[PDB]
Amino acid sequence: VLVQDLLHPTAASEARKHKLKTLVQGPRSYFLDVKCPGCLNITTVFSHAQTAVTCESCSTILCTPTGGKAKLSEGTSFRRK
Amino acid sequence: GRMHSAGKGISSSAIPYSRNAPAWFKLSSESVIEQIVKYARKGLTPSQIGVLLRDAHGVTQARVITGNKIMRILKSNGLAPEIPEDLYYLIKKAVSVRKHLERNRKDKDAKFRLILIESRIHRLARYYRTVAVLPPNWKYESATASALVN
Amino acid sequence: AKRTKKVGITGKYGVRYGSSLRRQVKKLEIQQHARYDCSFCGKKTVKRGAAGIWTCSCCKKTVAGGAYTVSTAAAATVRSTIRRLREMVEA
Amino acid sequence: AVGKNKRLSKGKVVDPFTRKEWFDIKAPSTFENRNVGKTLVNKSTGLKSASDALKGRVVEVCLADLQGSEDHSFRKIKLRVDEVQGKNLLTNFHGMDFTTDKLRSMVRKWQTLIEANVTVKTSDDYVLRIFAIAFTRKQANQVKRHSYAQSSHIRAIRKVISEILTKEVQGSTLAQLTSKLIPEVINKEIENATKDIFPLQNIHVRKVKLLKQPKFDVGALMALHG
Amino acid sequence: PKKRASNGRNKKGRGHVKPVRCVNCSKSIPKDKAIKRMAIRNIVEAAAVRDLSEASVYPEYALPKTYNKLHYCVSCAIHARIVRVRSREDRKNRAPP
Amino acid sequence: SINQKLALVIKSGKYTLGYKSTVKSLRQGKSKLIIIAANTPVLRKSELEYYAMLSKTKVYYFQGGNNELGTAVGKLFRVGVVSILEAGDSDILTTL
Amino acid sequence: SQVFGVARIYASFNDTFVHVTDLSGKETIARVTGGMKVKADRDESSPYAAMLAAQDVAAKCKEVGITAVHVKIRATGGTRTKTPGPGGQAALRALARSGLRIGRIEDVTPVPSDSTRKKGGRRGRRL
Amino acid sequence: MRAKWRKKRTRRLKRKRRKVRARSK
RNA sequence: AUUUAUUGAAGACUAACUACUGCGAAAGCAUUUGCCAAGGACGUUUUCAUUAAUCAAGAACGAAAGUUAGGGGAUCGAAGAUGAUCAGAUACCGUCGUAGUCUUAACCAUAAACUAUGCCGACUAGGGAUCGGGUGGUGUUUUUUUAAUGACCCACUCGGCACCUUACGAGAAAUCAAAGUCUUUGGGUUCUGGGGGGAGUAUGGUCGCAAGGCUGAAACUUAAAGGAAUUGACGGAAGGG
Repeated sequence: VLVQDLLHPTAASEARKHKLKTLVQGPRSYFLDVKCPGCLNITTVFSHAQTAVTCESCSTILCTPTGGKAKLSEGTSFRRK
Repeated sequence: GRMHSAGKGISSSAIPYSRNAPAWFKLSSESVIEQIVKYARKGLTPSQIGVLLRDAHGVTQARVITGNKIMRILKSNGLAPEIPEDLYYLIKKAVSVRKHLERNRKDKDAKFRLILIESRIHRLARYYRTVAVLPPNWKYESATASALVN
Repeated sequence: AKRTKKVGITGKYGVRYGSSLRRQVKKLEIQQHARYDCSFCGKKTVKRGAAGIWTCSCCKKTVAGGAYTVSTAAAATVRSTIRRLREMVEA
Repeated sequence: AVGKNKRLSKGKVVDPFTRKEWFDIKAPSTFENRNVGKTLVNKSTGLKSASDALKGRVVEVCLADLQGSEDHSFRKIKLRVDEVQGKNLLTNFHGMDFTTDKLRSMVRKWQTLIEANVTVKTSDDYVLRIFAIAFTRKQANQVKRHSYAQSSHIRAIRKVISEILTKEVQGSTLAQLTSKLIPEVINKEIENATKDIFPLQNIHVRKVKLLKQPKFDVGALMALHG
Repeated sequence: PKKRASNGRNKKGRGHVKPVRCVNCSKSIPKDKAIKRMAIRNIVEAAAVRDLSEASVYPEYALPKTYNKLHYCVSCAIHARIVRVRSREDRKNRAPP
Repeated sequence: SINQKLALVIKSGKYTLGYKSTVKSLRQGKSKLIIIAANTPVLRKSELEYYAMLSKTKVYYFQGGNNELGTAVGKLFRVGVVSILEAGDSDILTTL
Repeated sequence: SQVFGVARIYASFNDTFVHVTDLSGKETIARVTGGMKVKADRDESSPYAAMLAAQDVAAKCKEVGITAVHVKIRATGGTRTKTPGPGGQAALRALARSGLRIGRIEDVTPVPSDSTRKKGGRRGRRL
Repeated sequence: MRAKWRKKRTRRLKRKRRKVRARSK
């Protein structure tokens, strides 16, 4: 294409690209508030975690890790941030 | 471009534009610092410490949460290791491949790979000995390294 | 310093007996005079006394083995195959 | 070539059919077609004992012959000569095997073959080497052309197959094994085991070989021919 | 000059392929380079089919086939007319009719 | 793994090496854990088992020899036995 | 009902053997080959000679009393050509048309996994 | 001639030169 | 004998699946299972911080053949023996067959070792397929109809092995997504070539047990050799008449 507004692209294109190709690289991950049942102990958790995190109570494990994101256990109240 | 192979992979991180983080975490610099020293006090490395802090506490990265980075913090609170972390892992992997060789003398692929590992060792050691985190007269030698890993 | 290029322990044999035979003896002479590791104490105090008598001065033990080395490869294969069949029969 | 031979005798007829007698071979209780064929042997002089000279034998016959059907056509059973009782002699199992044309038919490319083997003992003192063949398959709704597996899938499929084989035969005696290979329950056990790995069609069983038997046990063999 | 783009074979990112032997001449030729075909042929060859059907003890008989892959060298392929030489414009038809 | 937990005690906790100092500590009850190499005299091995039986201490056998165990603790000699007197920081006594 | 033999044809290039035997196999009946029929070393593999041998063994086995046969076709295989000669189809058609009853046609050619070595040099047979 | 056989002719020739020159010394 | 049937032993090999498919620095790597360490890509709001690129000297690995000593030694088979065919045939073709082919320890250091295309970085036409990781879609199918997971479908992405079409551009042409961004000549570095032969020969070092490898001329001779295409002629090359 001869011309295009590279200084002001569309949200859909910059969401489509790799995160190292946008006009200013920024992460496509996120954080999340999560709570296992029982005690509240409202805990922050990372998307691509690499760990098996729990609450201070005991082994009440929240997010088992995987090569990309972390797979959360079934009974977990979680929420974007 | 990724010296000891022919791959041109770019699997890296992308630290955001927000140099003052993160608008929801309102705890204190002293709290993350005591947490850092607690993890370093059970004997963890700065990489694993930042990993843990990130994926368990609200810590984007210590350099913006605190005013500085984790290795600086550990050097200042007295948990400054004898040598750098990455050099330590290269020496560990070196002695591992070495013992593999000594028990299995025909893994020529592993002899080659050991050569490349030790080349990398020597290069990072040269950088450290020029910028004074290590002293000159330091040198990788094999049995002393097998001892130094602890 | 470094005295000899390639005769090593077979420079006591001088110019005699032919280079090839001096080369073959060299391999085994190194092997038989060397110190080895005692399995019982871990120390480097094992030496040959006589053909297939390998004794450790520190821990005062003696093990039977090859005439020129302390573990011959033939006997190594036998150890492994004995271990296989011994585990299998009690199982 | 009729007149080419340079020597017929470097050393310096009667018809064997009149000298030979017929015999009639039967299957075990585990196959509905008992009567399967006949065979020949020289007349039992006191010098030879044709009974034992005939004992040293085996016969391959098709499982379609042995089950009246046409779906069992592609599997053949070798039955060994183990007992002779007065001109209605009997056999017992020696080994299953497919027909090479069926085997060569299911194998084709742009799919993935998988094969497992087990060297396991049975409950009744035999020791058998069984094999198992499995293929991958294009799903319905799939559009790619080949449907190749990913080899970690293959070690897992191999493991679950092999443990099913060992599990079954360790507890199933020889006759029980024969009785459970005619319906091919093993194939449905495999497919219900493996549908969380790969779709995996063509899951038939494959040959099975007595590697060293026990003592004869004439009572058990006659128990089979009750 | 380079007569072809794949040099008469199929090797990219390998550097080596174990050989196969031909079937007419039995020349040791690589696998990717060979003239593999596939014979799937009724054993009766379609002439004796009627005779075997009538002489069968059982009708509706499947009548199986010989299955076998055929590895050919370039020479024996070209000689037996399996493949044949093609114009400088129609060498590139990588699919058959 | 196991060598890292032992290294944490070497850095943080305290310990004593060798047969004589170990059994001295074991008599006094001051020890918590003992590790014993596997190239070892079975008599000495069994004797420590008896001593730790009396003291009710725990015992662990190292997949290695005196030389290997010595490299683990960070010393440069043969160590057939090591006595943990207290760890402070590590979960060594808790795990395994 | 039907007495059964087995047909065992072996259609190698340069010779097409036929012989009939019991279901077990050790009881052999009437081995005949193409070369038994003709003179010339070339027509040993001729399908005419093959059908000649097929008809005589059909006659012999009928006068011994067989009725049907289960067929096993074979070729050289192993290291060599793995595909049959023309005498195969010829002999099987001939005995079929002879009137002996037919069942269970099957190929049992040795189709080896990972053979030793096929002869005739690396460069090949430079005919 | 063929380049390979040119190598073979020279090598056989060369080893003959070696041996004769060995004879004088 | 050939053949068929039941076993046995020995060694080698890893058919079919097997592909414009994977991995490896290259040579190379295909039955299963277990152990040993290694590696790429991906994911990362982890860590250190310019540690990097290419490299004379120098080292590691290096198909086959070959050498040294043990084992092993079935097929195949340099040498060698015989059958022939031939004018001759110690060449093709056939039947034997030693060295070898496998392995252990140590050497050899070449190959059309080729993608005949150095390595690192950037920018530039489209399109589809595919391998590995990742992201999203109440998507389909799967167990207990339906949770996960898995296997597919769709869309996107990063990294690969390559491909299809153009020809803006290049080239002597064949051709090429680089062999482009070069008389509008400059991103960084290494190695090599200067008409053909003589000649990778002689000599001298140097490495090797040897075979041989690395470096490596001169005299003398000659006006051509050589590359890619065009048209003809020819072919014990094919298709048609």
